[PDB]
Amino acid sequence: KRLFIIKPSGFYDRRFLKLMRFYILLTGIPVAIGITLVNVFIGEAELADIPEGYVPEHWEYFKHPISRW
Amino acid sequence: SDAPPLTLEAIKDRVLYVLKLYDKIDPEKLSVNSHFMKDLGLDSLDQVEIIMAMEDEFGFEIPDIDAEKLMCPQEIVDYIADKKDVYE
Amino acid sequence: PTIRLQEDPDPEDENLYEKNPDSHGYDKDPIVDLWNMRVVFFFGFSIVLVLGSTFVAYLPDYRMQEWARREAERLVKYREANGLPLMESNCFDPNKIQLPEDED
Amino acid sequence: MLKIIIPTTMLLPMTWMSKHNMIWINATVHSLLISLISLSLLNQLGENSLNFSLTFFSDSLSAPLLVLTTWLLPLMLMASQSHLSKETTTRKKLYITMLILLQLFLIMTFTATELILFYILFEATLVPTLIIITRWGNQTERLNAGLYFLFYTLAGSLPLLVALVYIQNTTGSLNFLIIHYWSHPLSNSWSNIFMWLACIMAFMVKMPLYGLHLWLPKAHVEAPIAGSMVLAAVLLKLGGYGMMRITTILNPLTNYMAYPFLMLSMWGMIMTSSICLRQTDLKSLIAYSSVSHMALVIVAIMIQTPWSFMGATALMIAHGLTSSMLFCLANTNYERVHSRTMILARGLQTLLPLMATWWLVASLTNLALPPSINLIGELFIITASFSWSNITIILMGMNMMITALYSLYMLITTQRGKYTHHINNIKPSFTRENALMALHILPLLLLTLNPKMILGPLY
Amino acid sequence: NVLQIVRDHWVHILVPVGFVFGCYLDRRSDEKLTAFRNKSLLFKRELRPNEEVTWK
Amino acid sequence: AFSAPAAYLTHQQKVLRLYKRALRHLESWCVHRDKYRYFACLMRARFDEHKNEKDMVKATQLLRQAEEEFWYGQHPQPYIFPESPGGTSYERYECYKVPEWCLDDWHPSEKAMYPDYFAKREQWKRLRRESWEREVKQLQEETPPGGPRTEALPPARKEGDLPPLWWHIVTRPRERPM
Ligand SMILES: CCCCCCCCCCCCCCCCCC(=O)OC[C@H](COP(=O)([O-])OCC(O)COP(=O)([O-])OC[C@@H](COC(=O)CCCCCCCCCCCCCCCCC)OC(=O)CCCCCCCCCCCCCCCCC)OC(=O)CCCCCCCCCCCCCCCCC
Ligand SMILES: CCCCCCCCCCCCCCCCC[C@@H](O)O[C@H](CO[C@H](O)CCCCCCCCCCCCCCC)COP(=O)(O)OCC[N+](C)(C)C
Ligand SMILES: CCCCCCCCCCCCCCCCC[C@@H](O)O[C@H](CO[C@H](O)CCCCCCCCCCCCCCC)COP(=O)(O)OCC[N+](C)(C)C
Ligand SMILES: CCCCCCCC/C=C\CCCCCCCC(=O)O[C@H](COC(=O)CCCCCCC/C=C/CCCCCCCC)COP(=O)(O)OCCN
Ligand SMILES: CCCCCCCCCCCC(=O)SCCNC(=O)CCNC(=O)[C@H](O)C(C)(C)COP(=O)(O)O
Repeated sequence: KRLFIIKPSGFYDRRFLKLMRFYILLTGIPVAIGITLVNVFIGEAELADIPEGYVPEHWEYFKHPISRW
Repeated sequence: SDAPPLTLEAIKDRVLYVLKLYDKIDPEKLSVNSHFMKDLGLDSLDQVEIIMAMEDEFGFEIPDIDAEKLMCPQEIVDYIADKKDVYE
Repeated sequence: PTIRLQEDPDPEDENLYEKNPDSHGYDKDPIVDLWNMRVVFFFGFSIVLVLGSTFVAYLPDYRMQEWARREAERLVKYREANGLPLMESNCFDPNKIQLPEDED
Repeated sequence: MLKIIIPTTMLLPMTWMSKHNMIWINATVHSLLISLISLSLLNQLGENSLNFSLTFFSDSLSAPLLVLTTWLLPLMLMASQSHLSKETTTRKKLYITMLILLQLFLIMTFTATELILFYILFEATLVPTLIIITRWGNQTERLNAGLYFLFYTLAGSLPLLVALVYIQNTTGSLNFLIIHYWSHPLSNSWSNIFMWLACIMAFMVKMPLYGLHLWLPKAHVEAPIAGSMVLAAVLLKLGGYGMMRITTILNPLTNYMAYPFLMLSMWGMIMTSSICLRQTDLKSLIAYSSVSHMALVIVAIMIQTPWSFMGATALMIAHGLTSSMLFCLANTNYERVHSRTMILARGLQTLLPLMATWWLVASLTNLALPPSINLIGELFIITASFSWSNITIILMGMNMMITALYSLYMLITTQRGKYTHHINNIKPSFTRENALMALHILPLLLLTLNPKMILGPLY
Repeated sequence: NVLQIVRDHWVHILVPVGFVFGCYLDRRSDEKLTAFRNKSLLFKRELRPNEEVTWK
Repeated sequence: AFSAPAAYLTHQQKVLRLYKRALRHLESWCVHRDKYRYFACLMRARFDEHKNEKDMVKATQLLRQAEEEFWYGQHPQPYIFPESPGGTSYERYECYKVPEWCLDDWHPSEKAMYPDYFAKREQWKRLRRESWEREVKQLQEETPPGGPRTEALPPARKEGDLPPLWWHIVTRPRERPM
């Protein structure tokens, strides 16, 4: 026959774990989507030679769009 | 799965089986409530061997302080049921 | 009185779960406690932990590591073609150094 | 740099103008936002420091220390609001004011350009700490602890002041940039030997160095939870930061004056690590593990190599996070059973399963399991020590073996075995405690993917 | 109804504006250390025909 | 482990314990059942040879020499029952034994399942509450002024009484709790 299994209250650990998961994902999923959209549609820059008589801005020395921003 | 849910009747049956296999005690005379000393005229040394035989039958060890007291098959059955948490 | 003063008995600790079975352990007031939980979780896990980690990951190369790799590649290419040593034992030129008069 | 200081100063009027039931929420949120702002200082250069103004500058050594300091305040507020429930409103605000003042002093201490200003702030950090320990500690020993904390430090730092104003009278400045560029060798003379001692012993007492480490097992044990968290995580690293800063003027005198301290550190590592094996007080065991860990930072700073400096920075940051987490983990059990005896409450893994996982991860980082930054710093220091002398591997190896022994022992005593029968008031873990553990452990693991952020100016 | 919010939540703008003010006080500080702006041997440069300073 | 210990073991108890221990170690040495039966009958005969000795000095000396014999001749790796103190399953299930007071801390959603179990638990708790003062009274009256000489506890002597100090014996977790 089926018996009762005496356990400590597992409600609070599970609630904390799902709360942490939700609050991490709430910002992580949008960040991941934004990063992959930027990567796909705005790729990294391409190394080129500085045209004569042109002074680049300081952010024009990095190749990743997020790093440049 | 694992071992079946052993019951009270099974414990009694096995205890009486082991006792009836003992040459010192005759099968017809032996009863569940029989005292090993008054009823069967058995010495203290003889009693120790019965306890060891019960250990070998059920596969667990009964402590010496607990073991000496058991003088009837019903007492042995109750002790085993208490150890294995047998309620029917 | 064999007591040295009049004093309160030491009170027993309060279990927050008795009155708020889903208590979160932040405060006695259920609403304030729940908002303390929400604000800690949002501003710790969603803002600082995720957005801060993302910000640090994409920091611009102000340490000039890629720059140093490019410069090293340029000089290795130049020196090998030339046949000059890949690296120089003395960082500072000998001509600009004025050693003391004589060895004794 | 005022974009961090001024928001920190605004935490005081905000705390004092808050509602009686809103102080914790406001303080936590705004200290977390200050941590977010502080993350911008990690963008460091490869050649020189971030010289904000004549007064404040940031380097690759002080930026991770600043980030850890700002990150620790929300965790202290979360850890403090449970045992201060029955406190009056004004005393709660006074406790939060003590914490805010401590953060302000530490932030200015880590970024001061001039050594006298650094000294003044590094000494000002004593007042809030002593007030916290001696006003909100739980037992009668907290008074004595306070005295031990006060006079060990000052007896070390009073000569340092005398040295510093001496140096400015001969070199003309105490600005750290000028001190570094215009550096000159230290001659081999008795006057220079005592100037070397005056510049070093103040920092040695803060580490602390084995022999003058007595104040620490008292102060950390008797302090309230936020007091011990800040004492272990940040205040011990003041000595390491100051020694790293002041070593430039010391050469070439350091080559022979470092021998007694290297011997004391390399033997006291073994001594304190073995002391942890026979410790009936859990919080005292955690405190002694800190002395054992800081002996390694002392060795790394004394041998004066780029690998040793990188290792010392990494180990200081990793130890701050791990020791803070361990103190919080012990406090969770203390607030249940109201005793710091390690064998009083046993078998807790059965009753508190997820807090047991937290315990396991903290113990794993304490024994420097790869690839944690604890291990990175430890292994860098061990490699540099091997270069300094091969025989060191014997002492270093022995310490590693002992550290794993008392860590897992601490785990086996409190989590495994069978729970004591009489205790019946062990309530399930609160969300506050679980989140406090997570906010300790997640940054530690995340720092593994970008270790150059915590490896200092020698990377 | 605006007072029912503002009068008990204005302490929530002390640290934000304290941040903003802090940034301002940094910029003014940068205005006192311009003695070598566009004067270093490494970054000395001819000005663009419209720009006035190489940095603020 | 259920009976209270006495201040000492009598001579009869010591010789019986020696007999059982020697038989167990002999069985460890004699793996096979027929050989064990043979040498166990020889052991029983050797024990019976002095069954009715009346010189307590001689009996004590014989028991001491028997102990010295056993210690030299013991099996270094005696057979142990799996759940016995030296066995391979001694405390294997202790990690699964959870005290019943933990059930008091279950969230009401957890208690929403198993309504019958918790109603029965409430009845058990009421029974425990209602009989505590009678048990304490019984213990105080029965025990001697100096204190209790032995750890033996008395039974319930009235009708509606429970044996004193019964709750933790009755509410043992289980031997296979999970
Ligand atoms: C759950 C709760 C518990 C929490 C846990 C604790 C965590 C706490 C919170 C911490 C917060 C995290 C903060 C960190 C932020 C850091 C982010 C970052 O820096 O990104 C870096 C990195 C991106 O680098 P990048 O510099 O930005 O891009 C450079 C290029 O320019 C770009 O390259 P590209 O332009 O050429 O194309 C690449 C582009 C485009 O990709 C593609 O489209 C190409 C795919 C090719 C597929 C080929 C077939 C598919 C289609 C075929 C069919 C179609 C056509 C035919 C149709 C017919 C069908 C047959 O894709 C991307 O850009 C990658 C997206 C980045 C996602 C990053 C994830 C982290 C986000 C931060 C928040 C995380 C919070 C959690 C929520 C997560 C939600 C998901 O992100 C990565 O993940 C890279 C990983 C790739 C490695 C592959 C695996 C290697 C295996 C080796 C190990 C093996 C050993 C065993 C170990 C295995 C263990 C796994
Ligand atoms: C509960 C269940 C658990 C298991 C289920 C979870 C599912 C899996 C999720 C775990 C992911 C595994 C990690 C795998 C590695 C991939 C991530 C990696 O790619 O990111 C790193 C990036 O990591 C970041 O650099 C490190 C983050 C910094 C952490 C700071 C913590 C936030 C502040 C908190 C304060 C704490 C005080 C700290 C004092 C110093 C790589 O660095 P980098 O090589 O460059 O990137 C190259 C491309 N770039 C340069 C263009 C970006
Ligand atoms: C428990 C924790 C406490 C903190 C530990 C601090 C350790 C401080 C130790 C200082 C390190 C060295 C100090 C001075 C260097 C050498 C000292 C001496 O032993 O060596 C000889 C010194 O010569 C004589 O021995 C003079 C010293 C004898 C008198 C000093 C008494 C030392 C006994 C130990 C006291 C305990 C120290 C801690 C006090 C609490 C060297 O020979 P010599 O070529 O001639 O002198 C060269 C030095 N010059 C260049 C400056 C001239
Ligand atoms: C928690 C315990 C920590 C203890 C720390 C105390 C030790 C500090 C080290 C000594 C402090 C005093 C040093 C003075 C500051 C140095 C400045 C200096 O350079 O002055 C020297 C002078 O140095 C001295 O006079 C110092 C002599 C000692 C005076 C006080 C004695 C203190 C006890 C000495 C031994 C203890 C130090 C080590 C103990 C470690 C801690 C146990 C030379 O200057 P001039 O006179 O101009 O010489 C050149 C032209 N003639
Ligand atoms: C592998 C094994 C190693 C070998 C072990 C060596 C052991 C020694 C072998 C011989 C044993 C002895 O000497 S025998 C010990 C010597 N002395 C006596 O026997 C005193 C008299 N005993 C009594 O009177 C009791 O009644 C009693 C007999 C206990 C019965 O009691 P019950 O009937 O009322 O139960």
